[PDB]
Amino acid sequence: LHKEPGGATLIKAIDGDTVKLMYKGQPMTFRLLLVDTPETKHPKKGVEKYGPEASAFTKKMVENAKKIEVEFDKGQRTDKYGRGLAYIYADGKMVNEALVRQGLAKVAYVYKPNNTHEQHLRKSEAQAKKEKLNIWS
Ligand SMILES: Cc1cn([C@H]2C[C@H](OP(=O)(O)O)[C@@H](COP(=O)(O)O)O2)c(=O)[nH]c1=O
Ligand SMILES: [Ca+2]
Repeated sequence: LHKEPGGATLIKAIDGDTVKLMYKGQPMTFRLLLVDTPETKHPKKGVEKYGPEASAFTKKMVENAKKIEVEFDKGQRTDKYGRGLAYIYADGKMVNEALVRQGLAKVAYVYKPNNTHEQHLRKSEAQAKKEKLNIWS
């Protein structure tokens, strides 16, 4: 994979795994690859436990970053909702992994070929589960 040249700027973090960014001068909604943070918006699931916590975590991490970078995987770059599918980095730390390492997201929606960081993220999930962190508490 390679990060896209430069970085994006934050417009609005919507919840733990979805953020709107100004990416190449276009406002874009991005959904984080290979993770799921708990739901806070859609009424069918309601506000899931650790949903508020995952949102605050993502928001702080992207708001305090000097540099936000976007890395696409090898397959499709947008999902069926028109959301960009990427690994997002806040000063070179992957948000997707940070969330999983905190037990604030589960590794989910693994669709080949978009699975380059799947084993890295599953190792972080394993560590959060053996530490009983948050979702795994
Ligand atoms: C992360 C990811 C989600 N999605 C879809 C799967 C789910 O579709 P359905 O809504 O039809 O269940 C939804 C999960 O996103 P949310 O967690 O934002 O709801 O987004 C993809 O299509 N590809 C991806 O790589
Ligand atoms: Ca989610």
